[PDB]
Amino acid sequence: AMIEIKTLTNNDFNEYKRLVSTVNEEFTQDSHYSQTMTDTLIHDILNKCIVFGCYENETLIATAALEQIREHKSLIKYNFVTNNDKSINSELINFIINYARQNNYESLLTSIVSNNIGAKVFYSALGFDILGFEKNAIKIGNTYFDEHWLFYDLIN
Repeated sequence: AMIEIKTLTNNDFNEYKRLVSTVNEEFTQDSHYSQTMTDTLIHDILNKCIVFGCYENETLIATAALEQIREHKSLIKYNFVTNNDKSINSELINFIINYARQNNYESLLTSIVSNNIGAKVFYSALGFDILGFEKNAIKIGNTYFDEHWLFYDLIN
């Protein structure tokens, strides 16, 4: 597949919202329970949070956001990928690792629902290591999930 990775802005709202509502499942969350992307939320991330989109020709096929928590930490969030395609997502997360290294970030963290071994193996293969395990780390609708936290060492 032939993809361009673009920075998304407010002007991509329509397309972003179409992708995330159509994909529905976030790559690190559950196949049935994934957090919903409200209009306010979408606006807020597109308007420190940088959002990336993978395009094939005219079509937005995948996205992830790098959110800086303000000292600072950076988290990968809102990763929706058509068909959970790991070739596409590996190109996207490898890009995020380089973007972060270039902008002098210290680390990248990601959270994965605890029985999502597909996503954990995918991230391990990209060089992320286990940080830990948090109980009730995320609430999706009215349903809590435990999560693994992983990190990528950008210092070394």
